[PDB]
Amino acid sequence: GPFNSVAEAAGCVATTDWMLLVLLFFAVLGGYHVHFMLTAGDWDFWVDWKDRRMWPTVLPILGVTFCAASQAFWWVNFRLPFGAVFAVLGLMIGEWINRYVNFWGWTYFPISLVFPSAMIVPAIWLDVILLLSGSYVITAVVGSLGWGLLFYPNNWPAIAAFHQATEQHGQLMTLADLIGLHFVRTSMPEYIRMVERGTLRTFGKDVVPVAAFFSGFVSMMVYFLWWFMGRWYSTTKRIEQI
Amino acid sequence: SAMIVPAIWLDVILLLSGSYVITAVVGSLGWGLLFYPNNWPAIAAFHQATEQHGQLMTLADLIGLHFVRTSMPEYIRMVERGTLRTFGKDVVPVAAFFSGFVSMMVYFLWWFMGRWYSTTKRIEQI
Amino acid sequence: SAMIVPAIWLDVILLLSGSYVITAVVGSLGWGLLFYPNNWPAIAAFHQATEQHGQLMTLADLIGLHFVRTSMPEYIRMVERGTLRTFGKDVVPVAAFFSGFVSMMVYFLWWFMGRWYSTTKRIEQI
Amino acid sequence: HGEKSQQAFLRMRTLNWYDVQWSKTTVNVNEEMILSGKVHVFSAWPQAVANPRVSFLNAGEPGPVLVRTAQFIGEQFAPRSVSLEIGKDYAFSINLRGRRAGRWHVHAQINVEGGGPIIGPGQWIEIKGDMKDFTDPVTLLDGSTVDLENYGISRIYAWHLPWLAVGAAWILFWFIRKGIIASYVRVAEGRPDDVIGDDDRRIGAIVLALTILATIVGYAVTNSTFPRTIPLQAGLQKPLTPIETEGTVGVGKEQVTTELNGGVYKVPGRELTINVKVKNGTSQPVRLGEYTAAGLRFLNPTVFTQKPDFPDYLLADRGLSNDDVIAPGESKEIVVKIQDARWDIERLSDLAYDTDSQVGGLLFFFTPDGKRFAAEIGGPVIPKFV
Amino acid sequence: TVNVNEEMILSGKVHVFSAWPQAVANPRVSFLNAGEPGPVLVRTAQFIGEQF
Amino acid sequence: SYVRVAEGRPDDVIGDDDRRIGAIVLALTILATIVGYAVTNSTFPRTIPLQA
Amino acid sequence: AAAAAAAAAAAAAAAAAAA
Amino acid sequence: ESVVDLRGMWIGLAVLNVFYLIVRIYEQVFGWRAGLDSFAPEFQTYWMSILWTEIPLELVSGLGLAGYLWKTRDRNVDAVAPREEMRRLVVLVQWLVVYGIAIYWGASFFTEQDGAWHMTVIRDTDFTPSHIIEFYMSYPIYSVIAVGAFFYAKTRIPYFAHGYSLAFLIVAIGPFMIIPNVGWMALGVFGVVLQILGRIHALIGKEGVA
Ligand code: CUA
Ligand SMILES: [Zn+2]
Ligand SMILES: [Zn+2]
Ligand SMILES: [Zn+2]
Repeated sequence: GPFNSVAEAAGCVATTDWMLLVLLFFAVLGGYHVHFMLTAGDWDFWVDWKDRRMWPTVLPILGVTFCAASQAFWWVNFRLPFGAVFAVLGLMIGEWINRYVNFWGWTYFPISLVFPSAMIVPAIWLDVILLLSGSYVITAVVGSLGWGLLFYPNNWPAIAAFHQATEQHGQLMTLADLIGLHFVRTSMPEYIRMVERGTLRTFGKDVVPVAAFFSGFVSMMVYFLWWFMGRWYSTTKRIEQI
Repeated sequence: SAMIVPAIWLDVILLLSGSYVITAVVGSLGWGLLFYPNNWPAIAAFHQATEQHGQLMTLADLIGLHFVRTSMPEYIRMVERGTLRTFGKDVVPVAAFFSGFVSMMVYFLWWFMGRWYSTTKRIEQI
Repeated sequence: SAMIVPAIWLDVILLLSGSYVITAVVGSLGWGLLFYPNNWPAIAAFHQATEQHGQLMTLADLIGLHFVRTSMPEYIRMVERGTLRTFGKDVVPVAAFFSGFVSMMVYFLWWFMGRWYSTTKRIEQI
Repeated sequence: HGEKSQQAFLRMRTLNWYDVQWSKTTVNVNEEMILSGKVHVFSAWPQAVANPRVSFLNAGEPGPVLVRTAQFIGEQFAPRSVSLEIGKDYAFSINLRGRRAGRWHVHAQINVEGGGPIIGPGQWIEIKGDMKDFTDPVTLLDGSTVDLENYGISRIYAWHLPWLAVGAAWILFWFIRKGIIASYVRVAEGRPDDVIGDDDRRIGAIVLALTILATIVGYAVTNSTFPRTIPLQAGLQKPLTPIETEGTVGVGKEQVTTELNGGVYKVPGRELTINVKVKNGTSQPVRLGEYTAAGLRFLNPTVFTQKPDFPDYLLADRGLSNDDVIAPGESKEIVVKIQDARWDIERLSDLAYDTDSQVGGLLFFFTPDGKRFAAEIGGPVIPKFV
Repeated sequence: TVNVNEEMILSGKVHVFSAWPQAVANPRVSFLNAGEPGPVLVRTAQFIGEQF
Repeated sequence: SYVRVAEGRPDDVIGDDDRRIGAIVLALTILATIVGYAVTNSTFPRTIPLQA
Repeated sequence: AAAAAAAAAAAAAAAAAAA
Repeated sequence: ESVVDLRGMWIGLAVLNVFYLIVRIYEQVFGWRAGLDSFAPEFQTYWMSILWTEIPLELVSGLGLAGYLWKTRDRNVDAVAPREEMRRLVVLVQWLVVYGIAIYWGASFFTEQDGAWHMTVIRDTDFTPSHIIEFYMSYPIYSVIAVGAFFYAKTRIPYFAHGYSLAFLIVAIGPFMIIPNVGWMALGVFGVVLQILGRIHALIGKEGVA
């Protein structure tokens, strides 16, 4: 090479590989997290915001953004089939470190109040749909429909304990409502929430299923857009003037 | 809604001056202006007045009330209901001129849309 | 409103560093910040207080009330009316900072618009 | 804390706090106290603040140092938002439970929807003991009891941590089985295909199929535990019951009435002087005993000879005066002088910085026996500089 | 039971519930109607409040 | 100037001392602003916001 | 107290004296 | 010679990570009984002392680092031996890893940290402990480090000299566009690593070895 041997060449390739994986992980984490935090909020922060309609709607839609851009980077230039999981794991880690170290460690809110939304499972569907058909178009459609659909059921195991019922002073509450009332937040009045509150235009029984489908279909568009964003952020252009 | 007449105006303004630019302006202004008049002959019979229990109604309103739709409450409508900032007598003329002027922009944009939908490009990757 | 002063800061930041990127950032943050203080000398006489019929008014309010405009009801205004989320005492400083930061984005975009308006392209078809 | 920095006129002309008490100022971990009080919704509610039609009662405190066990307002358990009517009065109370050892400033607080926080009076509560000893607990419908402090948390980790781990394994796998630079080069050179081709796809198809299976199983298993569940309970509560006793602004045959007729506050910054046109209303001679503004109490030492249990901070023993029993049916105009440092310290003096130079609050009038009769005061006041 | 062209009145009373839910906008702005599958009967007038 | 930029590089258009003039002009500007601001707080030392 | 300009001045300087 | 060093990286990593750990411990301790009431004198001695101090320190560190990398720039950059270019760009990748970590602390840790604090106080001030660390320390730090990576590349690697990498521009400047209340993001590290890879690819014609 510009290398003194083959040993120096191999040693270089392997350790630049690590450094790139670690810098890219934490670079994507940063962007994803700020974006997600500012938009998906709010629903991710609090157990009593994780309702049947809003949460399983805004979350997959705002969450697919960085998964698509990460796939756009990892698949186009390397054929590595982990762009979604890469992004999604980063978000989880950034989130979980914070909930434990800060939400709880600093401000003593119990983890049952502040745990994040589960996303690895839909991220996987997203990544292997791209792997099986090296098509972003097929992924943008069927991949990101499965992303939507899978969101709620993959959260259910973490969430359901808190949807057990309690009677408090003659009025029904979920445990989640209770954890919200008990562990007092200074600026979280029940009404800033943005959770399902009923409508005359609901028939069934069908609240979560339609939210799931809605999120799938909307994510397609967001996926399309954010793929191309990942492309443009991939740019190797030099510009000459500033 | 009756649309063939303005559609014709639009087509022959393009024919007479093979310019989409002159069309986007004077063509689509005519598109606007012309709308109401070309509907007036189908519409006017329903704007004759009736009195129903003490209260004025058009025939249109009346065909509305009579032929019951399950989800069309009079308030979902979005029709003119009056304003303090109306002077005249000029309701239809300004709406016509408004729709002419705004259509120009929409026409410019959609012309190019037509061009992009006309694309003969091949892409290589999916 | 007084504007030469923030315009000068903007112009010479670009002069000293032939960068529109530096200007976009610091040039236009000065723009923001400098706005109000460069306006104060012209504006302050009218922020003197007066008691009218048991009630506090600025001379500016009074000039508004006195010199009757037909279509300027106090309410159409869009001026600060207070909020429970103000702490301080800090109203003009955060306004200035906010303006400076948002102007960066605006400046970026509008620089490129200036570039696009600058275009020397011929197009062949109309 | 912090209410000191909110605008004075907003603090004065929204919620007029009174009879706020704290039951215990010292509690062990797990021990209860009630924070209770009353609130009058000012009748000239400011434009800046959305209608209190949508509101939430709260314990103003630095995080959950005390856990809220119940709370009431109107005459109603209120875990959800409530409607306060303009010009009416509400009783409230909060049940709090010691959680973190320390010394904590705990306020009554109500938040209005397009409004923000309005902070009522607060008192220092010492909490002693060990947070390790904190328990709830809480009774489920099915009869069991959980400790909300720890409940459900392991089950969250048991689901979140394995997936976080499976996530990492999927990344490491591909990274290590034909890597970053080696793959950049391959793609950039000839085709990939030397990067991906079945059996790479087969692994993927397998992994996906196990994923979906694990998701289905986890879903069915969690329906077997927990087979009856409800959605989060949300929405505004039925209208509240105001205080009818007895009284009590704008209630009953016996009233006091107070029109404000101009006032002067020195800038800076310790005195407010106001002209009040009083109408008695009642069938007893009444003396002015109190002005309350933003939680603050300005007492008349003629009426409050000595001298209530109430926060620091807060309690001012000079809202003099002129002693002259206002007579039954009488109608008189009296000069009131509010003077105390607490006017400056709680920054009510910073009224000259607001866009509405105007006072608000309640005046309390007392009979020769017990009875308190309350009137709302409010209106324009002029600053006098230095 | 009615022949084509024959009238009937559908009538009743309604009490608006005082704890009106938040999910539903204020009944300040409302419309009376005959729930029916299309115009199988033609509505000839209606009243509520004490008002056509 | 159009010609100069269009031809070779500018630099025959702008280079210190051109920048110097500018740095001077800016510094005087900020001074005149600070002065006028201070002088106007000397007249008019107590002021209020628009009452609304 | 003044781990303001302490750990920060010291973090900046252990860096500059490694050039 | 060794094309791979890494000492500089571990120094930057240890120094940066222990510093933020000190900052986290410092806020656990002085967050309570110092940071809850911004009108108290304790707020001046424990929180505003940081703020008034860190801004000039970061500003001098930023201009000082750039100015240094420019004075010590390679005036003879087009002449760089393939091997030394390989080294210099392993060093760029070092800078970028430190920046990776800086971004994590600044945009994930302390940003979401502000989330919990908003539920703890009612705010006397714009300058809460959360904000002092997040907006006035944590962000400028990685902003500085980013400008350093950019300047290092502009001054050591022919390619990043004469040009301005559009992606690297977005990386250095993007931070100066972070503002909250009351998608265009930085992630252009994508383009930057592709440019590096573009360059590593070219520094070997006999690459059947991979
Ligand atoms: Cu002020 Cu607690
Ligand atoms: Zn325990
Ligand atoms: Zn060169
Ligand atoms: Zn914040």
